[PDB]
Amino acid sequence: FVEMVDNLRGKSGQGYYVEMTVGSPPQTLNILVDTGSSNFAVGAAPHPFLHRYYQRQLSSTYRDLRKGVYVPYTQGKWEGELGTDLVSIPHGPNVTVRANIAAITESDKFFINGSNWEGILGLAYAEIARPDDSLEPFFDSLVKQTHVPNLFSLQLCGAASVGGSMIIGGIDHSLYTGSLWYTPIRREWYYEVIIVRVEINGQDLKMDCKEYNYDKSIVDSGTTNLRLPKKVFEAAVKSIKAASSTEKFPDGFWLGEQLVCWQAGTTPWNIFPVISLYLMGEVTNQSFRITILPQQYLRPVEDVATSQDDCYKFAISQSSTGTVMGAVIMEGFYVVFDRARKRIGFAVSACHVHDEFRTAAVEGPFVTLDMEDCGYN
Ligand SMILES: Nc1ncccc1NCc1cccc(-c2ccc3cc[nH]c3c2)c1
Repeated sequence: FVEMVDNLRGKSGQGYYVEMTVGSPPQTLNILVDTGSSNFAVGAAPHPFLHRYYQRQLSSTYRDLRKGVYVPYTQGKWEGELGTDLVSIPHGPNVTVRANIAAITESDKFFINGSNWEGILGLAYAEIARPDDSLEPFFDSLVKQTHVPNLFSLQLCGAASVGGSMIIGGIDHSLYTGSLWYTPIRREWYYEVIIVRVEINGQDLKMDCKEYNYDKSIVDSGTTNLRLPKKVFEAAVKSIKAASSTEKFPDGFWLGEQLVCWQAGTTPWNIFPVISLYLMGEVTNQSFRITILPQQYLRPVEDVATSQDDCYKFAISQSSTGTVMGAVIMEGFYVVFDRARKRIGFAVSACHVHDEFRTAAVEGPFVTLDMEDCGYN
């Protein structure tokens, strides 16, 4: 799958995108890769932030579905017109499929001024598709119409410009070290998993594990942060804060309201502890654990126009909707979305940022009892 290695690009904090073509003749677009949504939606009018947009009028193969979509979210939205057309991935499998496309005709706070992408590829399942679950997501159409195996894998690197690989239809062993360990996909809507234990340097919050997954935990390449429920977030930073004394810095920093700054290269990684999540394993009472470094959750902030220093944002935050294993998590690992077997694979990424000290790890088996009690119902 060397064809596909390095087929993702991005800017720090602006997500990862892949090149796609739509219509006949093919229109090239850059498309955000999003495992936390299930719509394929592309800019189709000259919004000023956009380099490119889908021009349905230039496509023999376009077909109007004569139905609209309206996708609200916090302080923004997009809406568009549904049709279908022929879609392909130049640096992906050598196939063309007819997929649903939401032609985005209006949006607020969706596209990013200065970004190099023009749409979004929702890689999650039908259940959370808009307007409803009869709108077949792209990957379901791909698997259904070709001989591409029902899985994909992501290696998100990054360290302005980020980069990565999306392997469609398989796994590439050059992208990771050691062994893949798999957690079950609890239900096919989001890529929902179950966290059964969290340790913040070697010490668990010793809280009810039902709290780590209230009301969801998910794997989501379209979120930057590790995002933890309040109740867990509280305990979480309470522990990282106390871990990171002999260090010294504010109160709003931890609430992601104010960035922290050191002088070029003076960042003390090591007063911050590693963070380990234990995921339900494939076998009864068996777990495994993934361990991320401060460099994963302390991410460089790009355009600090009022500074020329070494400034980071704390990449953890609270949620009403559950745990979100965003890019902070994913960038330390090769992640296999093994849809065929309803499970997600984690291995140490061949491209993650380590040092000669500590390193992102994937380790098991551990013995963990009553893991199924950690799921919220
Ligand atoms: N992945 C995801 N998680 C939670 C809510 C929505 C969601 N995806 C749909 C969505 C909606 C609005 C904005 C974005 C989005 C815009 C820009 C960027 C840059 C990096 N990631 C994003 C996500 C995604």
